[PDB]
Amino acid sequence: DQHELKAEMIKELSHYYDHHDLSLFGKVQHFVEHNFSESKQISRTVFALKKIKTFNHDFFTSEEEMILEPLPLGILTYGLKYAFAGVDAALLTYFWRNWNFNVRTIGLLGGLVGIQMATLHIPNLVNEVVIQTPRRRALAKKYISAYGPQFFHDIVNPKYDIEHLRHLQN
Amino acid sequence: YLEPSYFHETFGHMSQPPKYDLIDSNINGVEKKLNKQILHREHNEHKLDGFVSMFKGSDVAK
Amino acid sequence: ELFLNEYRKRINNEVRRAAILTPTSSLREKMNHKIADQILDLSSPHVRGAHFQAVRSWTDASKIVNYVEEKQTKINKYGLQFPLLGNMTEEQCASKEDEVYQRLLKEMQKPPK
Amino acid sequence: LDFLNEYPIILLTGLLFLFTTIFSLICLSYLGLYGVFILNLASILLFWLSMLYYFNLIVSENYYYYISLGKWMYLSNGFRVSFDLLIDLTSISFSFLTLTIGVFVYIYTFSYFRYEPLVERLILFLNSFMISMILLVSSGNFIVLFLGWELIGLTSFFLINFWSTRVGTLKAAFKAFSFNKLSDLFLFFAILIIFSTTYNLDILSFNNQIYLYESYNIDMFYWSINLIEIISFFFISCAFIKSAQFGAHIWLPDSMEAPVPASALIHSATLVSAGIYLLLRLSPLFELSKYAYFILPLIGSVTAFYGGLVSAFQSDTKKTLAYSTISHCGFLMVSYSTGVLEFVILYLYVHGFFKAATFLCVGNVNRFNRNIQDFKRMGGFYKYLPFECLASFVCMINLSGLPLTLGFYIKHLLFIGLVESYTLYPLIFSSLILGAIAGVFYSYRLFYSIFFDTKKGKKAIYLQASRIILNSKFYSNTSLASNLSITFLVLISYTVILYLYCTTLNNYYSLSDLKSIYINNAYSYFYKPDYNFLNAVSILNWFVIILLISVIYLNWRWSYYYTKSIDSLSKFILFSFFFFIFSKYIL
Amino acid sequence: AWNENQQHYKYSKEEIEAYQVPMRIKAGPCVDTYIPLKKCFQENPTSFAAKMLDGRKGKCAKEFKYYNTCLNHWQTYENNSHVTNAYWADTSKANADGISNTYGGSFRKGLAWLN
Amino acid sequence: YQGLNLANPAESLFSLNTAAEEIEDKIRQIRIDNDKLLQRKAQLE
Amino acid sequence: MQNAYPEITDQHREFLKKQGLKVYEPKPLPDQINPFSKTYWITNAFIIGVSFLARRHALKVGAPRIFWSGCIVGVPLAAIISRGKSDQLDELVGARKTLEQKLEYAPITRRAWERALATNQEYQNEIKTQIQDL
Amino acid sequence: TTPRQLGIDTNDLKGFLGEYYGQYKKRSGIRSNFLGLDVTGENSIIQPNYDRKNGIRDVIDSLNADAGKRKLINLEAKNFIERVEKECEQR
Amino acid sequence: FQKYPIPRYLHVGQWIVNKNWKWNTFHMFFPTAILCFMVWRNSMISTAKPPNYGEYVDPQSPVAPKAIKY
Repeated sequence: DQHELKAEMIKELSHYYDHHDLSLFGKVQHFVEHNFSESKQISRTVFALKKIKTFNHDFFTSEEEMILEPLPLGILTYGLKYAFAGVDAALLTYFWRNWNFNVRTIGLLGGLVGIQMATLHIPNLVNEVVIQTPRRRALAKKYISAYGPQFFHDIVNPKYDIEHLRHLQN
Repeated sequence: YLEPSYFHETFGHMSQPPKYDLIDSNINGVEKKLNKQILHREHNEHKLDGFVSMFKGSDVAK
Repeated sequence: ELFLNEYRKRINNEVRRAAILTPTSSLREKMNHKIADQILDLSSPHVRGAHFQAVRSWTDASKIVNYVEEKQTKINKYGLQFPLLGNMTEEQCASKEDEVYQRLLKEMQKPPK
Repeated sequence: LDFLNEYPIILLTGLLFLFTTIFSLICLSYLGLYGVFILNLASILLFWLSMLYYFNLIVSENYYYYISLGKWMYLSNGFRVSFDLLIDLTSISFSFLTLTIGVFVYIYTFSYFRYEPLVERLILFLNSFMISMILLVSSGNFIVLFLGWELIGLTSFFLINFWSTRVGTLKAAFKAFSFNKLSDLFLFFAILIIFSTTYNLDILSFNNQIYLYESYNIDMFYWSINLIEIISFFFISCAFIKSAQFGAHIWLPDSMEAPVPASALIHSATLVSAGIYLLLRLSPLFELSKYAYFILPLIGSVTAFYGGLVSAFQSDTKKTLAYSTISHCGFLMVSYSTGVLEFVILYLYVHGFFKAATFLCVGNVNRFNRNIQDFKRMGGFYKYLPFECLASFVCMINLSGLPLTLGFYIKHLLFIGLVESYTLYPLIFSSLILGAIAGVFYSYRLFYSIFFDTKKGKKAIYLQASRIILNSKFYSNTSLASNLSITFLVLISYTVILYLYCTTLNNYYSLSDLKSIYINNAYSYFYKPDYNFLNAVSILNWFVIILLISVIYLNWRWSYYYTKSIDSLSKFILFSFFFFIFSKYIL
Repeated sequence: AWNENQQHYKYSKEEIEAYQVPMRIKAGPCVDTYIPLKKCFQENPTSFAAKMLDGRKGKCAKEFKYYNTCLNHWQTYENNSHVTNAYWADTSKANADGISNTYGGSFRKGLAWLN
Repeated sequence: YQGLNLANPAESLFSLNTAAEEIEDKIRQIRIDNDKLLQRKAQLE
Repeated sequence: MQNAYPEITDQHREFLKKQGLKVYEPKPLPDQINPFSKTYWITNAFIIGVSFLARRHALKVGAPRIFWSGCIVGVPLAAIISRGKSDQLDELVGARKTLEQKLEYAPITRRAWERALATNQEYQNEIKTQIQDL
Repeated sequence: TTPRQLGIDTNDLKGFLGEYYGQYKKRSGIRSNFLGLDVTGENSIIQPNYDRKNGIRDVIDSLNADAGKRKLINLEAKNFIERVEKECEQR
Repeated sequence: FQKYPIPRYLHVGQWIVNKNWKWNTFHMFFPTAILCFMVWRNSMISTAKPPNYGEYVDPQSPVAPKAIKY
């Protein structure tokens, strides 16, 4: 099918638009990385809306698109990330200048890096859990009132017409 | 904060803090796996379509 | 000579009006229609302009005088030149008005060409 | 109100300003110091408010006005010219900048010359110069343009040579007088050629029918010269003399003995910008000219390099600012040679605002130093002029084009649209690159030497400005009005530059029509840049970074902190490397 | 159809004059997408600060998508960005494919960028 | 007096010529209208 | 004179006005700017009166009074210019002189034209009379 | 550094460039006098020269050649993508 | 600069303060405004302006630009 054809093109044109200039470490990293009853669950409707947004561009408005997409990150997370980077750089500078490389300091650096990665993962999860979920639930309620749960159920159905997703209208 | 293109040109592109919707956890199991595969193919096909349409559309509006 | 200079001044003022009234997105084409040719028709040799002297032969002077006289004959038969380009007595004004009225009646009752 | 949009009040307010200035000049005995100050302040404030209202309409919306005051003079047999004003985007761009800088310079000029015997004369001369420049940029025909050209030269001859009791200043004024006479000759000959060709003096009409005379020639005694070439040659010559390009620049450094408000007006917009205005006023003519295509980038780049390097070696503050102005005039010439008329306006506004503010700060410093303008006799002035220090820091970081400032963008835009098809392109590009990096040197030298060096000045200044009896809430080495003027000037400059950046540099193009039909692909590299261009601009970025490191960490003298300075440099290098690694690869 | 707006309408010359489209936009192929955006901005006035700080362009988000598509295509075709970037990355593969022998023949990467 | 009575004769000639052209255009229109009415009259008979 | 622009069709302008476009038309002068209106001369009289009173006050207090004097002569000196240039037949960008406006400087042609137009009017009216009587 | 692709807008060829060549195509400055005065535009100190081929003309020719080259590059890229599709579809 | 005496007979303007400057400012400002208002009112008769947004110039209208009949 045409899908298969597209896969063949990815075998030839991928490096023209996907690959970027990388160092030796970057190249190493790239090589490493390469029930019929609803029971009152409008989360299925929310996922159906996500799928419709993914397969169609002229469906939702700007407000609905922002509701269905995660919030843009902000000063808090960016400043925490760069403050973590600065603290780690200062610690490594001190270690190199004083020749203080032992297993204890190596373990401390590893633990600090892991803790900082977890703390950087925290804010996006907090935002998605707190702010986004009520708006998504309200949008799902409005759209099940407008259309009906069966339509979103068959949308969620994985073997449904992606062509109808692309060519579907409000 | 608002126009960082100087940093992109001078020092390159840095890593970005994680930002994901985590909205696909609503479905579970084989449904979840199938929809992951469908969305992945959709993203790859979208990038390919963007590239190919960009190369084709030169004759339009002449 | 002053009349040809006036022609050039009028076309320049028309160009200024077109510039003010029409945006540049279409001014060039509209101005290229019928206006550029008239601008180039009233240039340095054809129109004396700001020069000391217009170098004309006797035939060219005769043709310019004939053009002026043609304009005069056109405007005189309608009595358009009483205060601006003429001096008639009160008695001549009534006769001129009667003549122009009769001529205007005659022209109106003719069939179209 | 629709009545205001249909019938401008700019004319009324400008006439009020002009008539108040003239009547204050004539009736100066009735008005004391305070009377002249108050009357002209009211008139100038009303004018500024009206023009500020109309600025948005003319810039964003497609509003412009053609005003005729009446038939003026007979210039040929059966021909008469009228007094015409054209308030359009090109005119308002210069006039608003001139008026804003003039308003703030006017408020500052009372605090300057605080107890001088002739403050009124200086105020009225500044008003006359501003009026002449505004009349020049608002010209509707060539005769009004010539009148403004001759007026700005005459009124600048009186701001210079303000100290009329000295023949030394008379020589400096006479130099500029002679150069202005040459400019007037060139301009008047060009106007004569234009009138002999088209038999009109209206600028707008000239801008729309000159393309019909591209294939024409004129007969000089043994030469057949293209009409566009000769007209452009004369216009460019007079513009070069007014804008102080290389060679014809020598009158400008000698113009620095004028009082510092006059220097703030003259060197920031107004006079030095006049030539640029001409290039913007008659864009099609220079678009169709081979002489302009060859001479604008070469002379502009040479002037930029020359002014930038000479400025970085100056020790007189006013001389440093004057040579910086020469360099920026060269940069503006190159930016016009780019072919993008928006970049010229952005460069004009940014440079004018920040240069005027820097002149004001330098003037306060010079007044404190008792008329000694060389910072070899300054140092440690931060505690005596703190506002000057901080405002000067802001103004210099913006003016020098340092990264992450408003002045960075005009340099970047200039380098985006540079044409590489010139025969002398290597020299032009080398000159532009060498002149671009010179801002950091003179900015750092001026700021550090005036404010944060050792005490190199006379003991009298420091010791008399620090007596115990002077400790009070009223203590200050400047005036409150000067501080307020500089603060509001900086705020208004930021607001106006941000508005213009939004109008021109946004994805949605909002600027009004520039009445030019020559369009190139320069915005593409602004909209969709490619990899090699980004790398090329990164090269200059890293050159500037190296120069900053040099000016910060170089020890030219023995000190107790030399060893610690080397240690700090090493620490900074190591920390930058580790910070880059952490920010790019892990977390 | 990147140069086409929501309803496939071609604006007349008189309409272009009436809506006072700038000559810079007029010289490009994006007039039909620019005019509806300008109209939406006209009946939805917005300050310059909000225009700078709003990625979605506020109430004009529907037309701004078409304008973005048209502007991207216009500028990239104007400066050959797609071909230049294709040749910058893996110049040997692009030369073998013969993407554009006119540009490929004279293309030379700088020495500082990985030779 | 200078404004109103001492005018360039070329300007006056141009203005009067334009007036004469306008008069002739109006006469042409009146001629067309009269011919149309007479044709109506003829067709009725 | 001619049209100087390419022709346009009536269907096209009908379509244009259906699309929401409006034909540009010069606007009449407002009352304040009109030098022939009544509000213009009311403003002039107010100016003259206040100028005289303020001149008296300035003489009493010692202020200059030559500028208040220039307002008094300025009114009749500017009424001549405002009304004088409106009478001239020269055309700026503003509006186009009509045939009747030009005929103010041709009294003979004006009188004869009015008489001929009237006579043609009775001629047309009487022909309409017979065509109705048929 | 590599030189850039700089020129006029290829969508505006009938604009700035078109008028310049149209002026030479229409030798309007040497037409007969409208009054029939036995004079032409060539009888003046400032006169038209429609066979000059100098001055800014070399710059105009260079701009036209650059625009043609950019259009050719775009067409070659489009043909390349078409060839890739028809080659991959065969398999 | 330190102040120094100026001769009484000279009508020069060094260090002059008029005590009645408020009334003089009033009586120089307001008539100036009136004169400028009259000049502006006269000049608005001869002021041009492009058509507003949403308006187009009919090429066959009398206000449209014209050519010359020879």
